[PDB]
This record gives sequence, C-alpha cells and structure tokens, in this order.
Amino acid sequence: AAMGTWKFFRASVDGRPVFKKEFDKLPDQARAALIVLMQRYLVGDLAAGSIKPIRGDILELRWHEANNHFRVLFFRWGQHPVALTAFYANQQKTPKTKIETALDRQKIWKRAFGDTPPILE
Amino acid sequence: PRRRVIGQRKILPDPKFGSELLAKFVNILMVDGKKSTAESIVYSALETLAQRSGKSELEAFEVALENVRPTVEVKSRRVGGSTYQVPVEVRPVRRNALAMRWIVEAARKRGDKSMALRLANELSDAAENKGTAVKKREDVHRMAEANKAFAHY
Amino acid sequence: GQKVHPNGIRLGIVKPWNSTWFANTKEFADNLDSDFKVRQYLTKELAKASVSRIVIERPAKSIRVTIHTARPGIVIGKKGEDVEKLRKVVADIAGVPAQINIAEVRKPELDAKLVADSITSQLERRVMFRRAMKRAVQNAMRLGAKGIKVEVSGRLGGAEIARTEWYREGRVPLHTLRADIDYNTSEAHTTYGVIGVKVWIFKGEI
RNA sequence: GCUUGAGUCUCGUAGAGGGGGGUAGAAUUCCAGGUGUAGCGGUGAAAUGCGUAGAGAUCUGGAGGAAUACCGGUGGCGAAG
RNA sequence: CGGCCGCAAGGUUAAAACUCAAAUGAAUUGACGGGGGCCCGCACAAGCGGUGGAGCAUGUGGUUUAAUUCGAUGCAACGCGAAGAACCUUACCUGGUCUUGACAUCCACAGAACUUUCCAGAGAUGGAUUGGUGCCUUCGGGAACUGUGAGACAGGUGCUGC
RNA sequence: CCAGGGCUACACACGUGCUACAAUGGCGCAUACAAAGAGAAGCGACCUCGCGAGAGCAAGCGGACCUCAUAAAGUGCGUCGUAGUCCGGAUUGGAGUCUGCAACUCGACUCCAUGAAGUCGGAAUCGCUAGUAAUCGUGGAUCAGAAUGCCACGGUGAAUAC
RNA sequence: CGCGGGGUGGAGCAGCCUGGUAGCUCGUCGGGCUCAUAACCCGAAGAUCGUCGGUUCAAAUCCGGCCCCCGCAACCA
RNA sequence: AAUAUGCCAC
Ligand SMILES: [Mg+2]
Ligand SMILES: [Mg+2]
Ligand SMILES: [Mg+2]
Ligand SMILES: [Mg+2]
Ligand SMILES: [Mg+2]
Ligand SMILES: [Mg+2]
Ligand SMILES: [Mg+2]
Ligand SMILES: [Mg+2]
Ligand SMILES: [Mg+2]
Ligand SMILES: [Mg+2]
Ligand SMILES: [Mg+2]
Ligand SMILES: [Mg+2]
Ligand SMILES: [Mg+2]
Repeated sequence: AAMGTWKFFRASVDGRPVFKKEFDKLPDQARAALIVLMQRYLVGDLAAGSIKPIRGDILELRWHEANNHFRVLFFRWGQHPVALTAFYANQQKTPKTKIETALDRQKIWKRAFGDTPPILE
Repeated sequence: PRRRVIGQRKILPDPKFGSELLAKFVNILMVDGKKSTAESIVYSALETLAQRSGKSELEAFEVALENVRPTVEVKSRRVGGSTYQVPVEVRPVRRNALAMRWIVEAARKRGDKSMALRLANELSDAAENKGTAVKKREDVHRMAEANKAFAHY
Repeated sequence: GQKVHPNGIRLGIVKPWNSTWFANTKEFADNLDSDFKVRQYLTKELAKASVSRIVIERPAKSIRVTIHTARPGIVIGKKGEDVEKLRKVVADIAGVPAQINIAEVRKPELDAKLVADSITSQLERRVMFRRAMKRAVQNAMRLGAKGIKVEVSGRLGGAEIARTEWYREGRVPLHTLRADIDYNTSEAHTTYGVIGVKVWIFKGEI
C-alpha cells in the first residue's frame, strides 16, 4: 500500500536473501521491469495475462522472453506479498520442478517469519 | 503368456536316489544357485528322517509330501464390489510343487540349528500332521470349503 | 527416429574404407590426426574441383592419396603444376613422402557427395530448394540410378521455422546391408543459417 | 344442361373407435385362524426395516382397490390426443 | 410491458436496449469412450529375488557459502553430459597482473635460435645475464624461431536448441 | 595469465547402487575348475626385505611365448551353537606404503585398536520365463594416483506360466 | 451491577465433579498412489491447561482474587 | 462398488 509492502524470501531471520540473489541473477533490466511490476501489484492495475495462480496459493508474475517468461513465483502473505523465487524459463508454464521449489520456500517462510503476518502491517 | 508354453524343462533325477520328485525338491530348496549345498542338506535330512522313523528315504519323503499335498485351492475372480474366492481343483504337478514349497517355507521358518535338522524335523512332523506345512494345507482346504458356494464356475 | 549411417553399417560388407593403413597403438593417433589434416587441406584447396572422395594409404613411411574427383583436368592443371604443389604440401603436413593419384569420376550425377555439394552450392546461390532437389533426383534417375532420396532440412527459403523436405524416386532400401547405398551429407552456410543436405543413392545389389 | 368430382340408398365386412352398465379369473396388500420354527427382507457389500409380543414360509375364509398374463402381431381402429 | 384467457400454476399474442462475428445442418480424416469384437507385450496372473527400513557410495532438490560452474529434471532427468574435480581439468570465487593480446593472418623494425645461471615476487611477471650468434643465399635477403611497435582483427564454456 | 579456494559445503528430502542383518553362515587349514581382455617414459617374473600396503636389484615381453594373474563361489576337516554373537562393518585414534611439485580442505591402500546402526524393513514399488533370474569372481576404458559406477567375461544355476 | 457457568495443541471439543498423567476430529509436516492436483494410504510432531497468588510432598484440577467471553436477573412505585 | 478436476497463444 505504501508502494513497497513487499517482502522477499529469506531462509531464516538473517538468512542471505534467497530471492534477491536469484533476482540479481535475472539477466539485465528485467530486474527493474519486475520491480515496476511489483509496484504495479501494489498499484492495482498490472495488466491481463501477466499474473496467474499456478497451483496452491503460488502466483506467477510474468514478463518477457518468447511470451511473458521472466517468471517470478510469489504468494500473498496478508497485505504484504512475499516474493519466493525468480527465474528464467523458456517453455510456457513454469516447470513443475520450479513450482515445487516455490512451494517449499513458501512453507519455509511460514515456519520462519511466521504463519500469518502481524496484526497491523 | 498369451500363447502356450512348450513341454516342461527336462530335469535330471538326483544321483543318490534317481527321483525327479527329489530333484524338484532340491531345486526348490536351492538358494542363489548353490545346488551342491541344497543336495547335501536334503540328503542329510533324508537319512536323518529315515533313521528316526525306519522307512526308506523315498517312501518316507512321499508320506510326508502326501500329508501336506492339497487337493483344491482358491483363486480370485472379478465380478464387482467384492472378489470371488473360487475353489479350483489342483493338478498333481502343482500339488507336488505346492507341497514342497510349503514344506520348505515351514522348514526355513523353524527355529532349530542346521537346515538339514530343520527339514528333517519338519518332514517328521508332516509324517503325523503337525507342521506349519500341514497347518497351511488345513487353512487352504478350510478356506476352499468356506468358499465352496462359488465352486460351480 | 534416428537412423544408422548407411556407410558405417556397410563398411565391412559392401563398401570400402576411405583409409586402409595399418599401425599400432603408438602410431594410430598421429596417423589419424595427419590424415585429418591432409583431407581438410585437400578439401579446402580443391573446393572448386569437386573432390568426391579421398582415400589415404600409408605403405611404408609414405602417404599415397587417391583423389576421386569429377574434374581431373581441373585438379591436375597444366602438365602437373597443381598436383605437384598439392603433393608438396601434403608431404609437408604428413611429415613423409607423398604420392597423389587422381581418379576419374564419371557421372557426378550418381555420386552422393557431388550431388550434395551441387545442391548446397545452389542453396547458397539462393535457388529454390524444391527446384534443386527435383533437378538432382531427375538427373540421377536419368543417369540410371536404381533409386535416389534427397533430403534438405533447415530454415528453407528464409523461413523462421526450420522444416525438412525430402524427395525420392525408385528404391532406397536402407535396411538391406548388401544394397549399394552411396550416402553423403553436406552443409550450406546461407545468410539465414545452415541448411543440411543428405543424399542416398541406391545403385544396385551385390 | 352432363357426369367422370361430391353425396344418398340397397347388401355385407373387419376393427383395443366412443359413452354407459355388469361380471370373470390370476396376482399383490390387509384382516381372522391353523401348522411351524429363527430367521426374513435387502444389497456390489451393508445397514435402516420386519421377527421369540412369535415373523418369513404354508393352508383356509373373507375385504377392497387397481390393471387385464397367454392371444399379441414395424397387427387393427381413430382426425389427432 | 400491455391486452385476452385461468381459481392458481400459468397459457396465448409479443418486443426492445445492448452484445458477438458468428451460431448452425450433413458428411470427412483422426483422436477419444468408465462402447463392442478380435489380438499382442514380464501387462497382469504363477513363481524367484529385490527397493522402501539400516550404514556406506553416488547423483539430484533444497539450504549454505565468496564460489558451492553450466547443462539434463513426467515415463523418455537424477552411478545422467562426467570413459574417472588434489594443482590441471575449471567453465565458478578471492585477490595479483595483461591488454592487437595465450592462440590466426597480414605491416615494420630489431634480433639467429637455443642453453645455463642470479635476484625479487604466492606465482604470474619483471630485472638481468653466462654461454649462443646459425640454417640457404638474388653471397646484400629471405626461410625459420623471438621481442618490440599501430592496427585490420583475434578471443567469448556470453544469450538464444522457440 | 597466475596462486589459493570451490565443484567434496549439510537441519534435511528423493533416485540408483554396495555391504549387511547370519549357521544354505563366519573363521582357520588343504585343494580343484574359467573365459575374456590389457601392455613400451608400459605390464612387470624370479630372488631378497617388510606382519601388509610395498621397497631393492632386475630378467622376459609390443606378446597363442612374458607379465598382469593363485579365479571365487565349490569340495574335505575342525571350530563357533542362535548370541547384537568369531554376524555385521560404519565411525574414530595411532602408526605407515604408493602416485603425484604437492594427499589440510580433498586420494587409494595397509597394520594395530574401536567396534556402531542393523535381527528381513509401512503405505507403496521394481526386475526376470531361461543358462534367464539369483549368486561368485575376472578384465577393460577413462587414468600419475583415484569404482560399490559403466562396459564385457566366465563359474554355479532354479520356480513358475491354469 | 448481582447469580450460573467458560477459558485446554493452529480450529472445534473432551478430561477436570472423585488433586499423582492432558486426549478426539479437522488441520500441519514427511513419504506414497497420480502426468499433476483433490480425495485416499502410511508415519510424525504439536498444547505444559487465561492469569496472579496460595494450599499441598505434588495443582489443568482445590481455593482466593484479577482479566476476558456467554447466559439469567437488574423489579413495585 | 466407488473413478472430481486440468486457463501457460498455438
Ligand atoms: Mg524446449
Ligand atoms: Mg403477460
Ligand atoms: Mg505378478
Ligand atoms: Mg530414506
Ligand atoms: Mg534403503
Ligand atoms: Mg548442479
Ligand atoms: Mg581446481
Ligand atoms: Mg527441439
Ligand atoms: Mg559433482
Ligand atoms: Mg567379522
Ligand atoms: Mg588399465
Ligand atoms: Mg586407473
Ligand atoms: Mg554371469
């Protein structure tokens, strides 16, 4: 809501951000573009065909390469969504492998920073 | 298979007695292709049982087998919701194979020392209907008797 | 599915070896590298002459290279001034005395390597690939090959989706080992990428 | 004017064509009783349900309602239902 | 909606605004069926022996780290590329260094190469230098091998197997 | 380009294997029977030394000749007598051999010692119908060293299929 | 305000009335079947009982208050 | 006897 109510995935309290590194790995200005799209997720307009609840509560945010494939698996943790993994994929539909990695990161975040987010945040 | 098997593989009768029935017994008892060990164990069991009883080794073996051999077993048929335990009469070759297999299972599961001792004791118990093998035959026949209603098939 | 090499699966049966020198484990690697260098140099320097086949033998500390070519006059030149230079460089590469022997290839229209090279040159020259393939098949079946198959695969005609098209006439029984299937490949480096040409020519039996 | 359309009369024909009235046998159900015991009934299995207060089964006698086995037939009749 | 009919359920007559570029019928080729018929395969059934439990080896995912290089990841990835990571390999990381370059051609100049030895530096690399100063020869120059000097380029296990 | 490090990290999860859980066995002593392959800065006899890995001198052989290289399971005798055990070998301590400039991260092997979990494995799941499965050893490629993997070779050798 | 109750894993409930110890279902986690998910199958963990202070050798239990949540009552003029 | 589902341009 304050244009930055995002939380990036860490494996623990001081666990080196396992998403910021996998995000810096993303080639070139796709990083800035995806930051823009996160801002747009907090804007409330981010266009059609870009977001998809893949399976579970895991939402794929998409960008480019072939057809919207600079993919980012996140999930909504209250008002502030948590960005799990960010990855390049070629074929449509995030590989099952990457999906299952996203699910496991979701569960790990739940068991680290909490199951439901704080009362007021 | 969906075609048909040729004639059964030829089996060389065992040297000490020349009985293909005993050859099959040795083969069934054999583990990891150690026929020498299987034959030694079977021969020791046979001589031991012959000495404890008095019968010839071959005829005593036949008596122990006969007290364990079934006549009707149960096979599974599908109609719906539940399965039919249809009782089917057994052919003699399968009778002997099953008797040998049950004897060997009981002997292996017995708690003695040398397997020759285990086999001699198990066959001796079969000679008066006491072993786990004759217990298994009892179970097979009483299960078939219970399911006898399905026999008509 | 993938298919076995029509030459390799027949080498010991109805084909010859393009190299018949004997050496032991001390010499095998060096002789193979030198044969590779000689063949590469010869093909590069005789791209124009249409060299159909290069056989190499090593009798005794010597190298004999038989060049089955379709323009022996072209590869020889005046008297022998061209083959002399070729022999000199071949000897220098192989580190041993050389002997180049030119072999007449009658009918470049029944030789898989020459057909493939012709088709690739046309493809570079931007001729229609369907026309090139039909021309090759017609030429071979008029020269009298019992059968021929031509396959061209790649970004044909500037397409962005690579496809494969193949023409055929007569019989090309690749499964029969005794059948004379002369097969060979070539590549055409067009401005839109590489295009692969494969030619099978069935010339007869035993 | 005419009769070949249309219609009437004379003789017969086949039909679950319609409306009204009566009756027949088979069967299910119920009621009364007799014999007669622990099961019955049901399902793919099961349970709900019925039964030792005596069911189910079987026999006798009633009551009442509904529908008409066989004939029975891409058979018949009817404008259709 | 309004008339008419109805006791009501509702029937009958009967639009419009908007919205799409189709909806539809019959046949055709496949595919599919918890449709049928006829078959086959260690597919089941009949047997034997395993895995899943234990310790270890190995690969993978995940965490971790500066790096834990990259690839394969339904069957048809996971003792797979890799027929064999101490340095090398090695592509990754931390630092020390070089930029016509380690490797190619071509331009010019210098110098035979080659061998040995001393210093410093983790080594790269830089200082030197003992010996060497030739092989053909239009004997003057070229052939080699080395350094230097600008490049035209070289280099890329960087991306894209859609 | 160079030296160090990493690819060998470990709360975990999965795949594929190896060794086991024992008496159809373990250990000790004697002994029989193979196929196929490799080899020249390579295979390395014999002999001497070492408890062993191995070391010294060193023939022979690019080989139907020599070496690798005594096959093991099997057979004969003894022992153990059902016990977490003379099963089982993980882990760890000390001492060492070889390769390689170099074995700390991170090698293999040997000796002494330690001797773990494991008593046949839930749901589930795999291979196999013949000399196959099962079981026992041998060789090779890669390779300085570094196989339980991979690729081959033989020995013993079944049950079952209505 | 008086009176009767209640506070128990992440949710719903037992247990407590007879002080010697906390269970059920759903859920969660791990594996399995599935191309994948749901259902399903097999294993596991999880609350130290609202809270303070007493009693007692021992308190979820007994007691006294305190906090919050329900229910009844808060009338006659 | 039970046997629900499958949204990522092509
Ligand atoms: Mg693809
Ligand atoms: Mg109306
Ligand atoms: Mg089976
Ligand atoms: Mg496990
Ligand atoms: Mg296991
Ligand atoms: Mg990796
Ligand atoms: Mg390294
Ligand atoms: Mg492809
Ligand atoms: Mg690795
Ligand atoms: Mg031991
Ligand atoms: Mg070797
Ligand atoms: Mg090796
Ligand atoms: Mg074998």
